[PDB]
Amino acid sequence: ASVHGTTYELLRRQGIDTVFGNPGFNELPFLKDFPEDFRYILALQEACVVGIADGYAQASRKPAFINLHSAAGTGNAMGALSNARTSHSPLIVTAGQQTRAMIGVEAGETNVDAANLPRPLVKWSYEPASAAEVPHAMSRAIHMASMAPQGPVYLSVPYDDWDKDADPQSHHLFDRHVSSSVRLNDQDLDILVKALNSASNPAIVLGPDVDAANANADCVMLAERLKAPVWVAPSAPRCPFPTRHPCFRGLMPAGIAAISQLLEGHDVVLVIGAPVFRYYQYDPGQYLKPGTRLISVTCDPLEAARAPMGDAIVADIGAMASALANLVEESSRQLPTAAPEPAKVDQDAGRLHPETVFDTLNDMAPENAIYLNESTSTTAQMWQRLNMRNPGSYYFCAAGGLGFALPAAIGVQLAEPERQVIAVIGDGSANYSISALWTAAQYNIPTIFVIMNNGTYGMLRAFAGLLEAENVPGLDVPGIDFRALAKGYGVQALKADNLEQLKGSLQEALSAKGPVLIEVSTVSP
Ligand SMILES: Cc1ncc(C[n+]2csc(CCOP(=O)(O)OP(=O)(O)O)c2C)c(N)n1
Ligand SMILES: [Mg+2]
Repeated sequence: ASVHGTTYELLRRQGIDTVFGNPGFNELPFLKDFPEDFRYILALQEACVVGIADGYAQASRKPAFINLHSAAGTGNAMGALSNARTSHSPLIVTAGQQTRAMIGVEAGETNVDAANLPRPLVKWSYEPASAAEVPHAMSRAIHMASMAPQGPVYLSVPYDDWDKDADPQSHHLFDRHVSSSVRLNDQDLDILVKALNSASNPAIVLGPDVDAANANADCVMLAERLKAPVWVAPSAPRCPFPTRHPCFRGLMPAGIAAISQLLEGHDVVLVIGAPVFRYYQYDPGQYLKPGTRLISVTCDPLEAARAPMGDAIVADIGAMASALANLVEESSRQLPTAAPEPAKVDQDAGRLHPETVFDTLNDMAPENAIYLNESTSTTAQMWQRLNMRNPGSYYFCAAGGLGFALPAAIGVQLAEPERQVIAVIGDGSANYSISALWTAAQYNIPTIFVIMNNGTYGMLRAFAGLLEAENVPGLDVPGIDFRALAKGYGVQALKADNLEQLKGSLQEALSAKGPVLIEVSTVSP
């Protein structure tokens, strides 16, 4: 009968059993009487709350539910919501509002013009006009988050609403099923399949929505049937393909001219689940060389509209990948040759080269490990050196916003308790969401954090070189003791100053029953 009771019934009926949150005054009437079939995951700062929720939703491929405090709690999470937008993460962000009777006077903790604060990062944002409509607004939020293209949504709820009577008609919300598992009509799909079958030198480019859809295995069958090389689209937030499969060609360069040069000679380039393209450095040139046609399958109208070249189909990635994989003819061409083994770099018995750490991780980690990357200057080496053969094995801040991997690795590990999660994070990136470590300690979530400590924002110094930007301040972060910080939050703390210490401490961390942070001294660039 109460809005509180009806809303938790709607959540449980829609598959939700976990609330990620940091509490406040406005949220106490929502969180009180907390149901025994739900669990509450506390984090100490809201960027950490949302990052944990985000990794959990991406790994579990289902929506995550979040409860923050009013404007200041929502505002603390806006960086994390920037990443969630670009990863298409289905996050239901709720926040408590002041009692309806004092919103106009703007009492303390009032979220002023609340629906505008999340924008423009969310796909829907709303504050209900009455308590009895809160379950309906929750239902809208749940489905807006889950419908393709998935993404974060925001709901602001005045705290006096929870005790009020819910609309009796709200029960019709509980079991609603909304599908967007759609694909191109048969006639046009046959034209596309005919164009793929008849390409003499096709190429495939895969983006994060493939891994989100668990379309990986169908994309493998597609690449094998067309005998086609496979790249992952630049600035990759996820891994959509086994990285040691013979077709895999790794991470594309993030420049306009670099990409059209690599494409040159491929007559049909099929892009699935990816923006066209997430360029980074400005590398002006031709978008495509003559003789290359590009076709993009995307779950997101905005991606289809913003591409500067190619044709596009707006459809569900799982349904389209499955349909294409089963319809294309087996080409008589020879399968592409696997990329060469990465080489061992020179390693003396002191500070570690990043290449060495990736090679050791690849040797020792389980074959179904899950990795997260926030070591920004070593991303290329990481993609070359980690054999990720299974789906959901890689996460990287989708919008480039640091502060994702440390909390996200906790959420992934929570969602996949049978797969060892290993977050490789630079010493600069580690600080943005450092307090997330406490959640791993308190809930005994056994994520492994590998801190790559070279004392500087290495990626920025390299980019500065690219931009001929000299005498830039703020690029060095000396004087951080990551073992002490780990201890501060109750997380076991190891160090690795050479290769033998690295091997030993990783093997310890694998066997450890709790979370473990390993501080690795890496070479300064
Ligand atoms: C929230 C946020 N603030 C700042 C940046 C800019 N940024 C991009 S890479 C980087 C350096 C990260 O340093 P570290 O994690 O130590 O790795 P390294 O580059 O040395 O491998 C910074 C500050 C960003 N992307 N996001
Ligand atoms: Mg660094």
